[PDB]
Amino acid sequence: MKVRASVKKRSAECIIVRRKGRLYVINKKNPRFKQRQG
Amino acid sequence: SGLIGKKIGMTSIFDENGKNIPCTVIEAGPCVVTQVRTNEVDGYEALQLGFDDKNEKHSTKAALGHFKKAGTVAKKKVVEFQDFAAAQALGDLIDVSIFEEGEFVDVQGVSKGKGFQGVVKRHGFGGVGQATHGQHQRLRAPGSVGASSYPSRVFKGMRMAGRMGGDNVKVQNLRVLKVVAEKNLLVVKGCIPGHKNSYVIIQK
Amino acid sequence: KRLSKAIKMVKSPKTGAYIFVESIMAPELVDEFLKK
Amino acid sequence: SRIGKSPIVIPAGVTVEVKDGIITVKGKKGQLVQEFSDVNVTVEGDQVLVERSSDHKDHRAKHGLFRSLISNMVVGVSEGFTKELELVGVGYRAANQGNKLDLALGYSHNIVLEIAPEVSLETISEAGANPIVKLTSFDKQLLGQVAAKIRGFRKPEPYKGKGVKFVGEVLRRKAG
Amino acid sequence: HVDCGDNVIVINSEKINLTGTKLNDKIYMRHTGYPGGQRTLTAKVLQSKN
Amino acid sequence: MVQQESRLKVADNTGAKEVLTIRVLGGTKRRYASVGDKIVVSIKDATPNGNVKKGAVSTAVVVRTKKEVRRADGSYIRFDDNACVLLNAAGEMRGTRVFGPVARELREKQFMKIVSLAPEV
RNA sequence: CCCAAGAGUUCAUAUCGACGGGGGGGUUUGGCACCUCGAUGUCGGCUCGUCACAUCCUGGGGCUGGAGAAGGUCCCAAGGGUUGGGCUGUUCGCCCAUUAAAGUGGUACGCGAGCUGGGUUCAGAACGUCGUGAGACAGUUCGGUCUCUAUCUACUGCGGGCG
RNA sequence: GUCCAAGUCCGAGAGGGAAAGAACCCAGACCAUCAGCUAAGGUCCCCAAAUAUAUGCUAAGUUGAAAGAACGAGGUUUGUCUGCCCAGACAGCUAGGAUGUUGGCUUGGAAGCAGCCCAUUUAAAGAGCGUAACAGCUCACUAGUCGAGCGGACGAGC
Repeated sequence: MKVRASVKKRSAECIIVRRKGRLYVINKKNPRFKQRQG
Repeated sequence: SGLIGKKIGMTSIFDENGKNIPCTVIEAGPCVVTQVRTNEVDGYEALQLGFDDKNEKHSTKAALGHFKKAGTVAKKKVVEFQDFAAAQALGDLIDVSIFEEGEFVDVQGVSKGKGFQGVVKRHGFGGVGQATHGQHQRLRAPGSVGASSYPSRVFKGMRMAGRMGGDNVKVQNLRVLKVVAEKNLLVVKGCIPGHKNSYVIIQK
Repeated sequence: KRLSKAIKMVKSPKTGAYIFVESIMAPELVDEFLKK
Repeated sequence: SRIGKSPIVIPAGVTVEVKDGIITVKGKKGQLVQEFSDVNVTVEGDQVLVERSSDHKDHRAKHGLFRSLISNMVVGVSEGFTKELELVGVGYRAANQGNKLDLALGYSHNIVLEIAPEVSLETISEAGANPIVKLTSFDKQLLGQVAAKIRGFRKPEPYKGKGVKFVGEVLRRKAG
Repeated sequence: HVDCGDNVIVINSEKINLTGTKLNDKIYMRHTGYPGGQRTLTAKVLQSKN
Repeated sequence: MVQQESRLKVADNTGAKEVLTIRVLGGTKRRYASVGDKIVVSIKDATPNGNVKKGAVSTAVVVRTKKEVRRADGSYIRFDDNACVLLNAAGEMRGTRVFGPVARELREKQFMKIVSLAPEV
């Protein structure tokens, strides 16, 4: 999981979600596309 | 689950399987229950044990009246234990039998006082420099006690020279070897704080 | 020999759900840790 | 809103009562309780009408949340949910002694679990295939929690595939 | 300059409440005086004892 | 009790007489090395025929110490000179002879090769 | 940190990333000259510590161009620990042997009414070079006095009075 | 910081406010008084005066002193334009997804997917993954289900 200041969908199956007031990019099929910090 | 004893001396025995073992003799005489503090009048469950009886001359009228509600009379060492194993009432006696062979105890005692000791013997500081390479008068000096204008004060807790003395220390699980009950012996393995003929609190 | 981890659930009074309490014990001492 | 404006018609045989904040559902598999706070739920006798008062970004979600919770409790205590785990790998063993599961994985010990009396527990390890454990309960939340804390004992590796997985539920695999 | 007024007896202090998430996000600082001795409590922990 | 900058006598037929201690292996800030402890040494005599050269760096074990060392039974051993035996790159002794007696504490540390060819133990 | 031409067998973001841009910190060299020239003692080392985390080890995880073991990168975390020598006045640096590791910094580049004076800026002498000369050198070498009885506060200990 | 020009203030200036600040805001102190009205700034308590009224926003303790970026986001309120819609809007579920043809050039191999360049049946069919090339999965599209909103662009406030 990488920490970036500007998260964006690195694919078409990624999902942007908000956990505890923090943006995450989750992709269960390709777990190397995980980001946070919004 | 608790007793009072007197440190007799120190010797060395041999285990049943070779090796030598240093040991300390604790004449843990029969203690007597003086007052049982319950959870209704005081606020916690405990009971006092008295160890060594006094005379009718040195004792106070208050102490005489306090121990008259009990069996044996005014004691030299009275200390309050907590969380015993068997529910017992006033006047009962506990000689040595509360300990077994192979158990662990937490002897507590008052160390012997060293008096006013410097930092080298109290905290373990080492010198200021060498002994001859220009050393003038600071062979046993503390050195510096703080920094410059920030914070412009000596921090609380700075290790300096003071009365080393003897406080209460626990020995943390000494192993019991001999629990002879006829003559109160309680031979344990290890050291014990304090000089000879000093009172110690043996917590089981 | 070999130890045995016994995981038993209980109704915690701090919330009301089903928590999990595991502990490494002897293979023949798991019966006394599951009845309590 | 859209999922909350739907009826919760009951498969007759199960009753639902409401209290001062607590809703209870009694069927053929034990009572189930739930606590609602910002929704008005009324049982007419056949359908259960749950509605909201304001649209303030929180009640609009609590409406559907409590509707789905009540529907789940019903389609539970009435019928009940069930799930299946499957142990994949060499030397993996699973045994059942009632409400007590015994798992033998590649660890240096075994794992015995005293599953709560509110969840059934069956096992199938017939000859050589992968041992299949099956749980069944009326509480879907507790069922899923038990299944999760059983699966967490050994996560499915991506290279081979060994691990406590569900039946079906294809895994992400790599080359290695 | 005179101690006028009354004596107040609050009789339900255990039943007081805070508005937002202050019971979980209110901190009390209790520096002791020793280097590195700044202790921080919480509104939830402080009401657990007295 | 042998530490850095300590001169020892090599007791074997490997081809050295006197050696100098460089390090006491077995942890950070380790002070001394009694019998049975491993040390790093540098040869300083290198007998003419020899099998080792003067200036090489090797590893050895302390065999005899002048400091009285205590056992579990309560007894003590105290030799008259600080001696050591060189070791191979692995945990093995180089050579086939050992001069003078050795300590029994060298047996609890699996130095059977060194203890099985000494005059006295 | 932002964009991503590429490099990565193909695949920008496992890993690195040019051409450009936006900020945080005040530990380096600077800019200003604002308090001190009826004196704020300057480098290095010793003793004593204390603080921040921008974490070297131990602790918990995500991804992998992760078969396992060893790795690479990122995230959370300051409780404890973080070696001894050769050379040099050295900070720094190189080397030798270990260790789980041999962290980065601040506190008047911490600390000289705590220590040393090895270096630097005192008076002597000599070398290279400049100057006709007296003399000088961010050139080198040998030698060369470090003052004070603790009042207030700040610390480490021990007592008397009163409540 | 420094050097000029047009003003004000300190210098040589008391008093009130910003918690404490020579210059910032108000305001130019002849004395005395246990009198009143106001400026800046404020009216829950420390500390004089509104726990005053009317309307809306914020959920971050943002904020209640001053002061922040390139670049992200399905936080929320609000104005205009704007397409799809009971002849059935978006999502979900089920099924179909062809033929000339494996289009032509090149390539040992290019068959919709190394690179370049229409027709027929229909409710509809287009000359991403992967395979040495095929194959196969998926997508564009259409058919049935429930039946009411589904979205974009330009702004403005927090």
